Amino acid sequence: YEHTATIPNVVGFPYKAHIERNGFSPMTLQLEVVETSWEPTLNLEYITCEYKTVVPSPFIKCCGTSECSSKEQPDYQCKVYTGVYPFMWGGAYCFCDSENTQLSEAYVDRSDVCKHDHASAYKAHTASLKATIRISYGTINQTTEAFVNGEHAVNVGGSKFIFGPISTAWSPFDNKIVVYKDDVYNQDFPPYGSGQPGRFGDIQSRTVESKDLYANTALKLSRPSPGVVHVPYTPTPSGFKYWLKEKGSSLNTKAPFGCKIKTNPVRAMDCAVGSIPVSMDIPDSAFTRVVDAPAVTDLSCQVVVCTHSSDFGGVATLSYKTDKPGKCAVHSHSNVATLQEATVDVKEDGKVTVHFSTASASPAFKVSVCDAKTTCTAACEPPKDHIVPYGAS
Amino acid sequence: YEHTATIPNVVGFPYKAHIERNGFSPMTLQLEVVETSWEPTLNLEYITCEYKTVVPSPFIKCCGTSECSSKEQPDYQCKVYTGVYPFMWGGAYCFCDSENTQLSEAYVDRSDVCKHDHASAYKAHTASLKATIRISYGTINQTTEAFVNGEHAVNVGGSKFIFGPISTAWSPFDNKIVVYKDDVYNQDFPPYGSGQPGRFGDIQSRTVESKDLYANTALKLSRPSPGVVHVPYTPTPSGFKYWLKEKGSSLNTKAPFGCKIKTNPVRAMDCAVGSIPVSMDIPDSAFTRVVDAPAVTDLSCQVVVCTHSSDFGGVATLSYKTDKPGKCAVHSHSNVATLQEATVDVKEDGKVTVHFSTASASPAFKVSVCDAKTTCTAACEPPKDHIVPYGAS
Amino acid sequence: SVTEHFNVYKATRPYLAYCADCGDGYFCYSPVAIEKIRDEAPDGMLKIQ
Amino acid sequence: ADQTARRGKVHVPFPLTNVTCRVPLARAPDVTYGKKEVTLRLHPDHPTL
Repeated sequence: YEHTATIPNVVGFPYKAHIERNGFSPMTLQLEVVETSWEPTLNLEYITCEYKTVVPSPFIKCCGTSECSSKEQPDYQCKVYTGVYPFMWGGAYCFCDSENTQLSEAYVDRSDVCKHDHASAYKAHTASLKATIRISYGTINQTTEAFVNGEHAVNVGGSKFIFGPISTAWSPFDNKIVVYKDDVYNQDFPPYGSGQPGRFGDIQSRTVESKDLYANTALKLSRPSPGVVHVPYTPTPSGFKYWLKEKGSSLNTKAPFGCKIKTNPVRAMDCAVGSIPVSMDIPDSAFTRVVDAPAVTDLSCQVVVCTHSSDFGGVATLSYKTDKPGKCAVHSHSNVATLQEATVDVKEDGKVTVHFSTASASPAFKVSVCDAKTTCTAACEPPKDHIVPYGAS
Repeated sequence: YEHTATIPNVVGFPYKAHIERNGFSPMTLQLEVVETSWEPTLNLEYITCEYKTVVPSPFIKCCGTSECSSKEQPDYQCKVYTGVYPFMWGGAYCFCDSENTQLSEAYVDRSDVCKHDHASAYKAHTASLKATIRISYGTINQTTEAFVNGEHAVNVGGSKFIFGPISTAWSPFDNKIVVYKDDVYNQDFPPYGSGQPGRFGDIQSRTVESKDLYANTALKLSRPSPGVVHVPYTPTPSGFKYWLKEKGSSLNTKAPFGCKIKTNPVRAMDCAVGSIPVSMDIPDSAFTRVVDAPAVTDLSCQVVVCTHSSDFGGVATLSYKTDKPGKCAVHSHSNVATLQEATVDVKEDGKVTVHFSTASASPAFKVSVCDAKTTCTAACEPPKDHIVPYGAS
Repeated sequence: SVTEHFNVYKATRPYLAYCADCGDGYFCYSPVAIEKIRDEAPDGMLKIQ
Repeated sequence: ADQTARRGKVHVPFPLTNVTCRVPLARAPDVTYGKKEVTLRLHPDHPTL
């Protein structure tokens, strides 16, 4: 009750295969592919937003200087214009013109827009898949979820799927996956506080909302205006706003390899590549017996017309000598052809009309019309167009 | 102004570097390392505990049987004892034992202590070390910690320190590590949902408040005893309590690689694995001046006594004639040797005794003591004990 | 009925259980039954129900 | 007699939570370092891993 199959990275083409369970007919399981998610091992460094220069007005230490301090402000620069008689805006309040000190100080911190406004640079690790198998096995049909790696004994409804992992790095990940909140950005950041002025995320935050935090700013003060006070702290170009300017077309927009950027637990909707195993641990007692089945015989091939072409569709037929009417298998044992239908109801004494096809260049239908195999042939003529979603083989 | 090194990355080693450039004085420094917990990219599997079979007071239908049904339990069964001829202890339904149908059900629900009473099996992926870089750069002394991967920032006093990537992935993070209460043990899980009877982790666990917990415990119901109808569901024993009993030798406790293993912030730290790479952007203020040094002239080193051995002990007399006191930093290339002291008083007219370890009995320490270098070598004393705290070679 | 526990004590008037071997092997409703075991403890903690 | 029920519920006494443990890990045996080796002779105690 264990088959071994391969579902590739294109999901939604019906992965239909006759399981030859001896004593029974070859039961076509038709499988449906929902998601893949890439989901790399991220861990955020800095969410870097615009920094904040908190600086009130300075001490006009009049009748002398003013005694400034260095308390370790994070953008703490002291503009001590000592020997600066700052000629105040409504008078010479520093009546010491020589006994006047324009001594100010300024401090800086991480600006408080990061309560909704983070942009988390998740450092990247390995990632996985996330599968959603539709099964159509016997009279069983359902659509459930399973793990991406082989270690999920993917169990529900009679059916386990032990499906070996996406064997190559289906890479939806960069080495510094900056999730700028609703989008990816592959970019190398600096470290936690390990940035420079104008580095992408100039504040450095290995703590997301934690109190202290690194930064590489453009803190440069100034002496005041001619007599009237001017706070001369002239900043650097704010690299959080530079990262606002640095919000390019993301990896979700930039996914080669058919990639789909999926949401916040940053995954891969449309993991648009790969080959995947499946261990089908399904109960074979669901599969109908040979003497529990309808005795279709008289296998012959008689095709009609198949195109360039699209989804399988090609309307041909096969001879059928049925021990009763029944609903037997039809499906090929061969990759040259693609059945648009898989399982065929055949009321007895006749033939089956089967719509299936592929690019019929040196093609032959190896259609195991479930009771017996039919080695038919098809020289599938080319159609016209070049716009549609799906394929042939 | 930026040197680089890589020291023995076990905790319990004084690193030191006596690097000075031209005109900067001889920049001795002594760094130390503290704990560096391993904790790889782990993903929890099953939350194994025991069961509890919900067995109701079952309906003995009198004058007829009982209607069967689907249960939908955690391991739910519903055995209709057909012909449940009731002869209850002061009366059952068996006025008709012939029309008596003893339907009894039981649905195996969870261990109720599972809110902290759990056990996870983290499938382990990659991780790193976390280094408590104690520093004494020149004389700027403190201790900081870092996520010890190769690009983590080091604001060591304003000095730059990058703690480089060590080449040791040999750590206690194996392919799978089960964590119980304080329980480290490298334990492997089953197919998470296809649990083997007798599995430490038999009933699966997607999450600590997870949605479904499938498992293979064999609740064996039969036709019970005749009139005092028993609860004839016979459960399969769990290996949840048995794998508590099979929680053998500890993860850190049976840890090779000398790592300190420990709970939830999953500490595998101070291991005997890997070194500490580093790049030290040295300040200008770390070396002394070019004429800023004392006039230390006519040095000559002579060993006084030599060790086996453990920690420093081996005494050298170094007759520093000197113009002023200072800091003789001693770290010339004694690769079989070590320092007992780090910065000695560069003393005017003093035969400066320097402690120094070295294990090779004919050790020739290239003594580069802060004024200059000579080759000081002699016989180390033969050692004494076979147990000590540490070593120097 | 746990703010005073007697509300839960009054909701559940107790009855005898399948006391199968109270003597040697005498079986009936046993007045002091063995309902459940509450011992998941590393505190050496049995509980009888 | 009911195969069809409507139950009433009550709580669980003695809820298990974290505690310490006064564990008597006494002194181990005597350790002489030898010619390339060392040896501790453990005495008897309670049955110790």
